[PDB]
Amino acid sequence: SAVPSDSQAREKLALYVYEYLLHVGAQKSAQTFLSEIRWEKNITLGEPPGFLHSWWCVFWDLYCAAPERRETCEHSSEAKAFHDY
Amino acid sequence: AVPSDSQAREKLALYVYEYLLHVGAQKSAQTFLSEIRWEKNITLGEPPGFLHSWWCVFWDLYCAAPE
Amino acid sequence: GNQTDYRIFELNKRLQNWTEECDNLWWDAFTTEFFEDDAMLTITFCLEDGPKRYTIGRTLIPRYFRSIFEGGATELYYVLKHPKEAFHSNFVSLDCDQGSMVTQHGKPMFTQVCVEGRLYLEFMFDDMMRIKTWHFSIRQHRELIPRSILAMHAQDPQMLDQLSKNITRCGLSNSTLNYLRLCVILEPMQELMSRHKTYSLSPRDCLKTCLFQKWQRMV
Repeated sequence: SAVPSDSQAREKLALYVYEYLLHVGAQKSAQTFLSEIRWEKNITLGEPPGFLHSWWCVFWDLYCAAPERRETCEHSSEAKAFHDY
Repeated sequence: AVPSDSQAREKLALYVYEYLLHVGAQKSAQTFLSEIRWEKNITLGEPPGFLHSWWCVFWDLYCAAPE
Repeated sequence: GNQTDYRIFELNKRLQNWTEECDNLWWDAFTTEFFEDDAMLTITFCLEDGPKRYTIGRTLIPRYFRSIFEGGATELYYVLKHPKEAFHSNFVSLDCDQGSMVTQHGKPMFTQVCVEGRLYLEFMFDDMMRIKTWHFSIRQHRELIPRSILAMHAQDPQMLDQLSKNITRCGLSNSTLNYLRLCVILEPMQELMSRHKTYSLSPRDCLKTCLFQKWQRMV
């Protein structure tokens, strides 16, 4: 609902970075993070690689779209197609 | 196996290390780099890092996106 | 220009209430008071390689205003000299060739950057005369430094030609430049997100199925 507060966004980012650390193979850092920030709520996570990883990777893919860099850095074709067409 | 992933992952790892450094979890950052086994250089950023500024935009969008 | 001039006045007046503690909810309330739910904002400049144009929708608008402050500004206001008003069936245009976006920078180095350009606004012609479209084509800009701080660092040459440099590239701080660059690419993804929010699929499969679709819109 409504607009996320800065607190809510920081919390969602923290949990999704925890899930990222888990799926990237950083269990030690995952729990060191969980209490270096004093997390107290019950966790549940989705399939690997996780929310943050998947969305970030399609972002960086769309990053090499027709405007600016385009064909200068390796990139997908489906992304450039999502941009141009 | 898209050809932008091999550095999309690297950039996410670096921005996550920067995120952890700037959020106050120093040991988390050190353990993350030894668990990722990095020996590239480490160049600081200005707090808050890139991952944070990107997440603000992304999450405002994600919540605003309708069904 | 008795109806619309006043709206820009009220915009400035509210921007006088900003504090460092103003967060996402405050900027959302501000935007909601001055912008329609489907309003569109546009900045345009020249920079160093060629003309640039950035257009963002309503939800990305608050952070646009916030970006200017989080790059060093402590107050913001617009000056419109001789704007042209035009009433229409369903909206009111305000077109100002001599538009100025002025920002004061806080402690330290209390500098003022004045960005000149053409401001074009379309307001809706109803009780809450909110902005439907906002278009700022930036021409030149100035950065003015207090003659107080010139005397201070006047006998510190290596440092002080540092103050012959420039805070902003185009009148826009790096904060706003990077924000609008990120908007360019994250905003069209919003449809994918919706796909994600509804059908359960991978973000890459969402991207795939949307791209997959959009050739047929064209027929």
